[PDB]
Amino acid sequence: MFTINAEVRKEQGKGASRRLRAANKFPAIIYGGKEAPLAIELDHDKVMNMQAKAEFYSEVLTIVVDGKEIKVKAQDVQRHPYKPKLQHIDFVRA
Amino acid sequence: KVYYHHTGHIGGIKQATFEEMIARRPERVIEIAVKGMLPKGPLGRAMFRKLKVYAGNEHNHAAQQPQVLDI
Amino acid sequence: AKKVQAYVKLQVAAGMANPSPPVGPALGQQGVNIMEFCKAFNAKTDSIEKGLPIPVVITVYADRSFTFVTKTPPAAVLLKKAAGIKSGSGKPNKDKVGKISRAQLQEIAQTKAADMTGADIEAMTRSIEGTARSMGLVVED
Amino acid sequence: MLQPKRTKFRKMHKGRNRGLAQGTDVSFGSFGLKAVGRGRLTARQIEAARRAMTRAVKRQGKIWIRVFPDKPITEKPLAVRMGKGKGNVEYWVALIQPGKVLYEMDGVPEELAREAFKLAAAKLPIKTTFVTKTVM
Amino acid sequence: MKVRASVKKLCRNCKIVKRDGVIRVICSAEPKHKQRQG
Amino acid sequence: SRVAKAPVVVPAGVDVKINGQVITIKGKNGELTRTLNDAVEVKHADNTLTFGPRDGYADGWAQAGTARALLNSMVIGVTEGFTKKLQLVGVGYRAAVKGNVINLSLGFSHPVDHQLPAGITAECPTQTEIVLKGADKQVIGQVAADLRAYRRPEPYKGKGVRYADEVVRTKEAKKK
Amino acid sequence: ALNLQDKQAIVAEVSEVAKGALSAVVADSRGVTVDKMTELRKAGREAGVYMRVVRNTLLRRAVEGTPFECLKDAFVGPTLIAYSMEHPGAAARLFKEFAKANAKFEVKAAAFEGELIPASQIDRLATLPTYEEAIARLMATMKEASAGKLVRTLAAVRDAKEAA
RNA sequence: GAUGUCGGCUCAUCACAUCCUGGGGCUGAAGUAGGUCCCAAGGGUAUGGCUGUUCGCCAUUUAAAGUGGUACGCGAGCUGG
RNA sequence: GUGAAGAGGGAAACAACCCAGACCGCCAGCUAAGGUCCCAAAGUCAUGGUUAAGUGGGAAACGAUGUGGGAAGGCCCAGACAGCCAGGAUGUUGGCUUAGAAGCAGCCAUCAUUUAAAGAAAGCGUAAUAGCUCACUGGUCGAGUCGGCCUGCGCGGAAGAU
Repeated sequence: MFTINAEVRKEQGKGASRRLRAANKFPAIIYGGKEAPLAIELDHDKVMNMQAKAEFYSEVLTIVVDGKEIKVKAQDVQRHPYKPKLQHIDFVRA
Repeated sequence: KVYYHHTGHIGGIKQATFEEMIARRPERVIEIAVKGMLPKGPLGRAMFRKLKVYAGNEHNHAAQQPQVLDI
Repeated sequence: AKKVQAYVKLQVAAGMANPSPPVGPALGQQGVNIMEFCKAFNAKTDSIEKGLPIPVVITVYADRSFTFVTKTPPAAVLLKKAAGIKSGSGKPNKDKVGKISRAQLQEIAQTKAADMTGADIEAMTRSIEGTARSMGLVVED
Repeated sequence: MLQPKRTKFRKMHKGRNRGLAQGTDVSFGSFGLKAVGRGRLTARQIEAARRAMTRAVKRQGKIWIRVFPDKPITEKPLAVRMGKGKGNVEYWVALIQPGKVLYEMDGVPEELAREAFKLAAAKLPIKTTFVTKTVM
Repeated sequence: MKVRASVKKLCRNCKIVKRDGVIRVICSAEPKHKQRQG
Repeated sequence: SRVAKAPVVVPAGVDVKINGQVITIKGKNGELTRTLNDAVEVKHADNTLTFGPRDGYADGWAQAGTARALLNSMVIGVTEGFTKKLQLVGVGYRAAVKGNVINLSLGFSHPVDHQLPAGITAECPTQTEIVLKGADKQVIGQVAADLRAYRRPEPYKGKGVRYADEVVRTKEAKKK
Repeated sequence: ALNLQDKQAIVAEVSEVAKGALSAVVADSRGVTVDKMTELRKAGREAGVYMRVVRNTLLRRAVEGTPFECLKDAFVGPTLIAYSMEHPGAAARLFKEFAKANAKFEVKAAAFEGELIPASQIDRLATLPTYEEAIARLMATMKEASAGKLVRTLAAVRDAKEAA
């Protein structure tokens, strides 16, 4: 159903990931198939109000990064200690 | 804002309305508004004694020629 | 509030509207005189046997003036009569105290015909099925 | 109420938490109540919280309970000074820490499970927030 | 009637109204529901 | 929210004179029909009142319906005149009007001495019936409220002065 | 958008039969009161006349999607419409049964085979003669409305203005 | 290198979280009466016995016989009971 | 670490805090933490967002019909949002129960009738019917609104010896 976009991670380690969460962004990863795990940054409040419907996990996803499209479903979610805001989410190719 | 005092008698804080201080002796509302903005005891007593307000639209400094100021 | 109500319920034997207790209190609170109501109630019951419960539906105007429709007895009274049950089970469907055929319901439906709103003799019957079901009666085709 | 059957030793250290929990997501239920932050619970709340949820939900579904007061905690009597061995035994404590899910459900209809979980939270000494599982 | 704290709705016609910094329950079905604080 | 969006569109031959925030509604057949909008700012246009935010207040849509309501009330005030038939239930109390004076009893040894504002007049068919006449929707209820101060329609046996919305719900006697 | 078809579907539906109808009758009430109504709803389905009480949102939208003759001027305000596509005499008769218990002035207009039929003429349609007189009255209705009616109206406005 | 008490006389003062009148809301309150009760420091708030007694018991008045603090008020005031 | 064994600046005076490690004298400048309307040295700052509490600048449980922004999304002139009026019906006054039993005293029924339409009833009340609003329908009504979630701001709770 839902049609999103993503960026590839410029810097990785604690300092870059804190500078995402300071600015209401969070990280994620897309694994599976014959091909490598793909690390991306996402925007928190773009996707938080999409994932209010179950089709973001149940039905397949349009995800565009550098004009590449592979088809995807969402996987399990990591949340902040005292906020329901998304600290990190995992995804699988579908 | 009820201008609180306890001169020495009767249980309670004692008080005075906001309404008296403009309706009766109308100078006092400005006097004890600039008062706390001045330094310690003695120099603020010399700063303070330079203000007069009088009753209102009845000032007596006609002969000094006051320079009007809008704030 | 204006104090108008459409379709006030009362259910009382035809021979029992001379005392106030078969009438209960509720007419009294809305300003319907129990004596005046008793002259209005005997005028459509003269062809019904005494002790047989008469349906009465009342409309009341702002000044507690009142108009009354008196009816031939309920489908429920006749459906109890026709199955040979004195009273129902107090559980619809799950408790059975008889059964009733469709042809009997059709004879009820025609006795009810001026009270019935239905566009069909079939429609009229369909209304009293669920009344039969309420009294612990099976409507078998 | 949930508690450990028997314990290795009779007396243990009070402890503290380092600032994270590991059952922060719902994993027994399909929804639950999350602790927000941190504190102590005297086992009185476990009891009161199950009681609060069962009077509202009754025989529609199951409750899963995730807190148990595995740790003894002493009070030092008013007649006895400090530095003199630990006090008489006072209460048994479950330690909640940031993100710890307290109570979980599935069987009960979600909106009835939400009302039940608001009620348990009044029995608790701190503000809480309801969490839902989703697909993942 | 009791002053209380924390407001809940005793009837569908409790309007519930904030006059100054205090919530009064004001009702126009029954006057019985007139809780002074929420 | 439907009446916070309402455009008013004032009727013909009502003269609606705007100093910005004070609006004074003038016309034929009535006097003293006005608003000071203070939480919200009102532009008139030609006759289409438009509701938005004022400087130094925070509420939004909350007072905007209120300002709309109050301008329209006034417009109704000057045109037709708002309803007038006032009455009382309960023996030995009365609401008998006699000139500027409304004559009533509370068992009191002093006159209760309830009187009509210089901005209204009234007259009486019966000692429990009052008809008040005038063109301000505020004032007719404003003298009625002092009449209701100590004579409110009670929630058990209902006696009081009866006008507009009324709180009586019926209550029962101690159980037998 | 609607979530459901029901509110859009009934507009197309009512224009479809009401454009067709060989007789229809257009009336006003906003709370018809049920006792009289339930029994005329009964009696309409005894005659094979169909009766709707129907919204101005719906009526305005009816005008919008489907072209109408002679019924669109009586749509203004709260409106019931009873209508028949077969046995036109019954549509107008059902109103003369209702009039016994109601205001006979409550009619705004009727339509007959696409001709506009005035509040006075419909009383004549509601008479319902047996069949030789019936077919002859149905024709009288139509012949009258096409061209006689024009001349009727042009006189009815002139009298009011005429001063002595 | 000193903040020192009970009980008893004298003299108090401050917080109102009011014993009470005074204006008012509810009541499963008709009115009476009881239950519920907000506002409010302004003001009044008893005496003999026994005992070294705080507290106890008893007799009694008045519409009435308060709540909290004070080096658990007060020997640079009184007395060792 | 700091005081202990260290001045000064900031905090209202505050041994241990934040900045800093005082040779001494400097009526020379910058900068730190902290400040910048006056006490008191400097921003009543420029640009945009929001709020009624002296909240700000005093804290929780808890609670609702307090108020705005935002994106994703349903509703959305095919009439919203959801209040007011009018209708509120046929079986039916369901069954049992009871003086009588009427949606609402209790329990079981959770359905059916001409219908564009009216729950065998969401909430009140009644010793309990009675009286009442209510959707839905059809008048008024002619445009924004709310639930999920991110986000600013409020609230009462928050009463003691000067």
